[PDB]
Amino acid sequence: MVLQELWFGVIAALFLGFFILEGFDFGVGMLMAPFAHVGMGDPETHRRTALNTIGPVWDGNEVWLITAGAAIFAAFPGWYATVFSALYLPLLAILFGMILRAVAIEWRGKIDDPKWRTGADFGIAAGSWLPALLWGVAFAILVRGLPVDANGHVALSIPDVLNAYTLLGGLATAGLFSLYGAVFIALKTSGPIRDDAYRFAVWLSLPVAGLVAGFGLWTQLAYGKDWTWLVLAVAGCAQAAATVLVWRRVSDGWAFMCTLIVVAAVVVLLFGALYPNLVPSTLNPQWSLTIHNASSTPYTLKIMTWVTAFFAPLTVAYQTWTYWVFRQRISAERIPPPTGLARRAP
Amino acid sequence: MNVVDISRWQFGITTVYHFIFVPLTIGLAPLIAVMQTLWVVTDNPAWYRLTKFFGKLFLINFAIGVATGIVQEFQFGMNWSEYSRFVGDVFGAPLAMEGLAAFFFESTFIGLWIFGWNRLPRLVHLACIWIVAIAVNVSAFFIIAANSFMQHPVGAHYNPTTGRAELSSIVVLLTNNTAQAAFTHTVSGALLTAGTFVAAVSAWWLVRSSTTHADSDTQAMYRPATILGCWVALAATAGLLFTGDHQGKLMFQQQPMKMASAESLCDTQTDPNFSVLTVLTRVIEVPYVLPFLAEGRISGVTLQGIRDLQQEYQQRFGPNDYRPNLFVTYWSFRMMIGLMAIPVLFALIALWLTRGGQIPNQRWFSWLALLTMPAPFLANSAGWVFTEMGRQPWVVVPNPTGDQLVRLTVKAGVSDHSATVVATSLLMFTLVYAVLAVIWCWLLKRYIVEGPLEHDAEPA
Ligand SMILES: CCCCCCCCCCCCCC(=O)OC[C@H](COP(=O)(O)OCC(O)COP(=O)(O)OC[C@@H](COC(=O)CCCCCCCCCCCCC)OC(=O)CCCCCCCCCCCCC)OC(=O)CCCCCCCCCCCCC
Ligand SMILES: CC(C)=CCC/C(C)=C/CC/C(C)=C\CC/C(C)=C/CC/C(C)=C\CC/C(C)=C\CC/C(C)=C/CC/C(C)=C/CC/C(C)=C/CC1=C(C)C(=O)c2ccccc2C1=O
Ligand SMILES: CCCCCCCCCCCCCCCCCCCC(=O)O[C@H](COC(=O)CCCCCCCCCCCCCC)COP(=O)(O)OCCN
Ligand code: HDD
Ligand code: HEM
Ligand code: HEM
Repeated sequence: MVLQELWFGVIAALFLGFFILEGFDFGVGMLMAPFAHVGMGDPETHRRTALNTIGPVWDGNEVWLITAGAAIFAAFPGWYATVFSALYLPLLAILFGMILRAVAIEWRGKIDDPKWRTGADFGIAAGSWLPALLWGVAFAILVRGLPVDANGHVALSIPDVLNAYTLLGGLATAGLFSLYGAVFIALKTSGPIRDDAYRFAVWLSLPVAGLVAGFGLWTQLAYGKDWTWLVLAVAGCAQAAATVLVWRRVSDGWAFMCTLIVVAAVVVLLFGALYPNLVPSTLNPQWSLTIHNASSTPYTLKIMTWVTAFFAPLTVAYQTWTYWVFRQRISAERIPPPTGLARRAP
Repeated sequence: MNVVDISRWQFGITTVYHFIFVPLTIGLAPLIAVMQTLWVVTDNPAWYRLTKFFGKLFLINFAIGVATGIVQEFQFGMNWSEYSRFVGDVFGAPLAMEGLAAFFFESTFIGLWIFGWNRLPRLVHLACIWIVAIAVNVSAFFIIAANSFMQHPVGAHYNPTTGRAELSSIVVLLTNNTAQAAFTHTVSGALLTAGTFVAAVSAWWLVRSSTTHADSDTQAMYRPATILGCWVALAATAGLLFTGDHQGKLMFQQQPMKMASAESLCDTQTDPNFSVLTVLTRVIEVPYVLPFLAEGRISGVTLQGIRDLQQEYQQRFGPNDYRPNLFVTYWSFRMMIGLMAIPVLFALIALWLTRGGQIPNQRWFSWLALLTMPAPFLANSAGWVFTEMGRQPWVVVPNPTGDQLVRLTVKAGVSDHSATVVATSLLMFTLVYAVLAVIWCWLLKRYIVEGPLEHDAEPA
């Protein structure tokens, strides 16, 4: 019935918001190390300036993935069980990176020690490189499919995970977020840091376009639907505008917008190519998981719709307000001196 | 070691790590909100300094609290895929509601509180912490409600066609006896933990200032904090006893095996005696406790034995070993009950010393304060270990007065994973979480030994 497709879309919407928001969270984490090595002046100030852009919003954004997983569990228990247990190894690294990032961001400035900050930098870097690469891989596997027998088991094999198509998914997602983060900083900051962020975007503009276009085109050709062509078309049109804007620095907001649509288009493209099934079966299409057989009972979906129908609008209602509050650009001259304590207690 | 045992160990370790920090957050957030609103109402600089001081400790604990909780979200599917299918239809709804109801609130509004000190108006900024204070409490209710379903599954029925439990009414699921009693008890435990933490940190600093780093300004700031923490701890203890008594009422009539596990009754007995030490030997027994914990009556109750329930369960369900790990549940219950002495004892002494405006200056008092901080955390961990390991054979305990087909053994809820694959995950989480916990403890020590920071001495 309707509720099944409606909640499939809702789960797609949650991931669409996750990548739209966490997309630049990873990108900022990815770009912190390059900023230190390339930026002029002391490296530390640039790292703090870049980090503080996502300082007040990173915690709120990460909840989308948690809420996305909870929604998948509630609406499609079969989808939750089969996928996560099948992607145990890839998901373990993502969890490791997320664990490192969560503590590292808050604990980075708690102590004034070059070795301490170096350790925290690894936590943020390792907590952004891994989720960025693997989440692209993880969704590539779902679109490609997994070996699912009649009973419902998986019995995964290494070629089914590390395949040419999946690897392209990881690189495209990692590159796209890196570009997405670069433009985000160019919009949230000012001064030489903004110029460096623009410089990074220029280098990533063309290489990412090849990856995303190749990854998007491959998915559209192999597992895409009839209507997905428009999603790919707008992604190409959006990327073309995004690349022009960074090269010709005419507006920071529009450059962020065009890149945001590209991320949104990619997420819609994956789900659009994955509409009927939830875990396509390489062994046999009949055994593939479907929304019409792996979804919860009508009552559970009906109850969940009411809660989401009232909280999702509210969550977006004040989530945007949080960004509005901190809309003012930060710069190297507005960053306060470090407040950490010496490692050796006097 | 088979995959089932390794998966159980992984879940237990990854969750015990998570709940070393949860009690502090749930209890401390209301305390920080109270301190901030006191500052706003009375504009007293002393309360502002405390909010900034304990704010740093709260944020330090909050960060790792979120970090450890991420794994738990996915663990269900990763290791317990078979169990997820059985209860997913009814189990996911409490979890999904928590994500939308609590996580999005606390995570979003904690960021505003941290950075909105000089940006938002005082009134709005004050509401930010209060929203977080309510959000964490709500987060507990939905999560504890989800677990309460496993302890006492009600509001769901078994569908033979699909072979899984399906929901029948959310109102019944979220208002069952266990969820109410369990939530009102854990919240009391978190309040006790936060109050003890604040009192010990404050009292230690009171003694420090009195005997070293002499300064009237700092001691006059911490004394209110010490008194508030002690009063909160005493209030929480009174709540724990009442909620604890209620929990015993449900446990006896819901999971008789668990009740027979708290006191290892070999055979059914009338008016059983509560023994503190066992090696059974039954060293130093204590009557009138178990019957009261069962139905609040001094006498006139029969508690089924471990052995008596074993035959009944075997006949009702089938050949299997339904005996929990008697040793672990027994000693976890004893520790959880027995760890109330430290925080309660510390609170009474601390209040007495600070009576009539006095300031303690006894070195041993500082040692007592330091030795009391661990006790709430250990007590909270022990309680969860008991309630979970007290239902060891079952992952969804059968309901004596419900759908008998809504039941699942642990062995049938584990995913089909190779032993090697799970083993690496257990090592990865154990080492990483151990290192993070050590760093968290060291950071808390470093920030406590510094007390009020110079640049937080003026609200401006
Ligand atoms: C209440 C709580 C809150 C909620 C937050 C928002 C919730 C989103 C709800 C999404 C509802 C999807 C329902 C659905 O697609 O069921 C299948 C049905 C057709 O059923 P059928 O009987 O199987 O059809 C027969 C035949 O087609 C079968 O064979 P074939 O393979 O040829 O067709 C299967 C295709 C048909 O595709 C189409 O004809 C329409 C393609 C356009 C789909 C919408 C994508 C564009 C919107 C995204 C930009 C959105 C505007 C920017 O099967 C499909 O329909 C594919 C559906 C998969 C789409 C998932 C993509 C993720 C979308 C997430 C959007 C979230 C935005 C916030 O398709 C339909 O024609 C129904 C009409 C769908 C229009 C969607 C309009 C919603 C726009 C969202 C507005 C957002 C502002 C609130
Ligand atoms: C007046 C005052 C009297 C006080 C006295 C109180 C008293 C009488 C105490 C008795 C204590 C005694 C003698 C024995 C305790 C026996 C026992 C098995 C207790 C359970 C342990 C417990 C309640 C809590 C664990 C301690 C804790 C939370 C932290 C320790 C410190 C740190 C930083 C630890 C790092 C984390 C870590 C290494 C955790 C591993 C330990 C865990 C989480 C064990 C839980 C656990 C156990 C114990 C299993 O047996 C098990 C079996 C099969 C599958 C799973 C598990 C499982 O998860
Ligand atoms: C590290 C070296 C280990 C190897 C060296 C041997 C160590 C000797 C000491 C161990 C105790 C003696 C041997 C135990 C025999 C097996 C376990 C007890 C048997 C039992 O009835 O309880 C079982 C507990 O299993 C379980 O799931 C738990 C397994 C036992 C470990 C419990 C841990 C208790 C101590 C916790 C300390 C806390 C640390 C934090 C400071 C549940 O039986 P069943 O339900 O599976 O029946 C299935 C039948 N078909
Ligand atoms: C009684 C309370 C309680 C219990 C039993 C648990 N949690 Fe927890 N959890 C919280 C109370 C809490 C919290 C108070 O809401 C936390 C702690 C600090 C915090 O970040 O929120 C939290 C955080 C937290 C987060 C991150 C929230 C965020 O992103 O902001 C997740 C994913 C979980 N929890 C998941 C769980 C899971 C899967 C549990 C399974 C047993 C679990 N928690 C037990
Ligand atoms: C909503 C909260 C919780 C849920 C849904 C939950 C659920 C589970 C599940 C599914 C298992 C695996 C099955 C099993 O081990 O028997 C488990 C085991 C365990 N849980 Fe929890 N748990 C929760 C909270 C906690 C907390 C907070 C702790 C510890 C502080 C804890 C400690 C354990 C332990 C130690 C195990 C292993 C026990 C065993 O092997 O039987 N749990 N719990
Ligand atoms: C007389 C004192 C206490 C009694 C009678 C008591 C009783 C209980 C009971 C009956 C349970 C649950 C068993 C079950 O549901 O299967 C329990 C669990 C628990 N207790 Fe205690 N307890 C006491 C003290 C404490 C203290 C001091 C704390 C924490 C500081 C605490 C924390 C918990 C916790 C966290 C649980 C978790 C499980 C639950 O939600 O019930 N307990 N307690």
